[PDB]
Amino acid sequence: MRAPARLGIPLADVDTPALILDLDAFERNLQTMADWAKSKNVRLRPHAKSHKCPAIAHRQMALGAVGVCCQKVSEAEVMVDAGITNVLISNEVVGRTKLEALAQLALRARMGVCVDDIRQIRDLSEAMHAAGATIDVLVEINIGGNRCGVEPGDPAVRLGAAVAQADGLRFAGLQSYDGITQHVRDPDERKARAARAGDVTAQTIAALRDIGLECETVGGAGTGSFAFDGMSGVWNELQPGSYAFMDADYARNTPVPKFEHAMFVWAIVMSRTSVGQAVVDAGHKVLPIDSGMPVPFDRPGVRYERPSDEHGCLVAELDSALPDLGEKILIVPSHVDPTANQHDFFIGVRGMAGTVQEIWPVTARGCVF
Amino acid sequence: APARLGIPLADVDTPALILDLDAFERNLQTMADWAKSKNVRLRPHAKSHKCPAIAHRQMALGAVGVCCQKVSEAEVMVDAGITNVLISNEVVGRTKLEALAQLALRARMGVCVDDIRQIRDLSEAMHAAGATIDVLVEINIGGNRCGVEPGDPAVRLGAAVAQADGLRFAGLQSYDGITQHVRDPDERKARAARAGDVTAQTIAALRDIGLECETVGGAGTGSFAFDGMSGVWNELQPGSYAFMDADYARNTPAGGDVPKFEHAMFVWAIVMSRTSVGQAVVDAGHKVLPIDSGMPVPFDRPGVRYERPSDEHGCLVAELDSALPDLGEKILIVPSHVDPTANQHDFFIGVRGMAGTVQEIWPVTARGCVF
Repeated sequence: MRAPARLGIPLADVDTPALILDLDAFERNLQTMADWAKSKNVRLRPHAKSHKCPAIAHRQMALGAVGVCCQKVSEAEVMVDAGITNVLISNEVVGRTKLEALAQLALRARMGVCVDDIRQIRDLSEAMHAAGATIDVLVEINIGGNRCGVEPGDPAVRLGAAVAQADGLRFAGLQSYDGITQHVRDPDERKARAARAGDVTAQTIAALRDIGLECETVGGAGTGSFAFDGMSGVWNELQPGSYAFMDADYARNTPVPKFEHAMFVWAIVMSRTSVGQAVVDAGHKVLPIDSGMPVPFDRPGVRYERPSDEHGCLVAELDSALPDLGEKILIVPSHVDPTANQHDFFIGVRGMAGTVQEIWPVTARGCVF
Repeated sequence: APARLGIPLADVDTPALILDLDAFERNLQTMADWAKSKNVRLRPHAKSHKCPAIAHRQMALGAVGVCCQKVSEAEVMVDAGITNVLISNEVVGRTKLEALAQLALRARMGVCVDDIRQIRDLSEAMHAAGATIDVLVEINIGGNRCGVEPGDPAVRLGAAVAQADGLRFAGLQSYDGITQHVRDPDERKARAARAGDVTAQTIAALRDIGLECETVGGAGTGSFAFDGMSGVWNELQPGSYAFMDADYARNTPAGGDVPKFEHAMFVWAIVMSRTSVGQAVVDAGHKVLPIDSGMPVPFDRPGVRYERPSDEHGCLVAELDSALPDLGEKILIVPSHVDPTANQHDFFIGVRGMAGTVQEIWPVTARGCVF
């Protein structure tokens, strides 16, 4: 898979569409976050689902992250293979081969996984037993996401018991994350919903303490809740992922530290037929639209709309705001995570307040198993 | 790759991209037979699968070539030996045109233009490499994306192509993506007839300056029967027809003169959380089932919907718990949209006897080809 850049060339010669990382903004975002974590004596475990890029995992580990999160065994394999020593699979795993593969991972790095069912505890036990390996296990409670996780309270307690009492499974604490909280616009709404999850998570921590189980890790938090979760004295290992790059969806939140746009799709105008519209070579195959529309970076009046597989329409009231034929433009993605998954490389660029100084493979793209 | 030849579907890893080889072959045969029956050429779109193996079966049933949206897609199809390839799109950027020039030397290539500048730069690149390319002039018929206005502006670009070196004027690209998912079939055919008329006027006004259209390219899975029988289009470009998705399943079907296609493409997913009653969570989220076109639909399993996807999770919901599959059971999901779905997987898992065991594993070799 050939990259659309070489070290040293300016931005203007990077082929399109590419995934651009403003290395200056990116490193300030990483620094901003790592400092704030330490300043509240909570651990940092950045989500690698955001970027699927070992280079960036390494950059996060250099600023004192305890490890990274992954969603799937194959992501964790890739991160381990690149010398990431501490990986939490912030998710449940079900399937004979996935668990067998997960054991083999436990032998070669400090692995974590989550469980929300006794059935998973059982199957995770035997697999680590057969391979003679041990894995830290979180119990995942459903605090409002209504995705995975057992009801908070007694149901989490019993699973916590089953994890301590089962072979190869060291009970390591709770996973407690609500995707819905992360993008609540008003920050009193966002704090209040975070505070309520905190109370529910505190009750489960307390009910486990009553049967002689401490929580080494109270895991969770996203880019929208980490500040309240970090401050609650309930969570101690924050898992934000979007914070390093930012997207248009997070831009809509009202704000605790602030993050800079550091991830962009770089697109050429390839049709300019009428006034009031320019079409770029970046459509929803490189700018997924699960979270509304991407936004042209620092170019007011100009919106991106009506994308196809391989086209985006730039539209504005003022003809010269839109780029002409042959001109390239930076586009803010609508959602960091699915956008990283649509590119084989991050093109790291310095000077953008620009020249290519890094080419990092998105090695984890395709690790869905 | 999540499978091996000989294993049953049950043992395939999740989430996987399953091709029902039986329904797929029926879809290819139906479309191939129909284009022959209406005396039009078929140039199936490869943007839909990015899978050279599928392109070969299309060529094998008498396709004149394939369509690609990007030069790097075209490059992949040529290296696998599909040697007649139209870029149903404009191309801008010296680097892309130089690579296109090098493709032209080794295959019957085509590209579209809507601007004198693309004509300028494409001639120069084709000249420099000593190659030739067939060029379609693209007209906006309702898409409101690329292409110039019908009639005179097309005529002008036609004239420029003839004049320019390495550029053979090959005719018109006339396609509207909105037309394909107009739900009412009478509404759909009327939209395609209005596009027929304005495309016919552009053909006649090009005839008045000594320019014939060898190709009148266009049509999708929604419009190909109307466009094909119009006597205006002669090279249909459907792509989704071989696979099918939930978006096309929502189209109210037209009469017996328009052929039907079966679901042949699915996402194979395991329930990896079954915590509550009336919900099961699978390991196929929107990173393997894109939702640009709306919600994927669990295959032939009524009362069960797929909703509220994250990255790596989908929620199956039912009002009757027993209808849902249980923890560790695997399920087939029809994608909402063929094209971006294919782009989220590295392999098609061909599976025979689903009406099943694995017989083919076809790499999605054009994934990544965006340049």
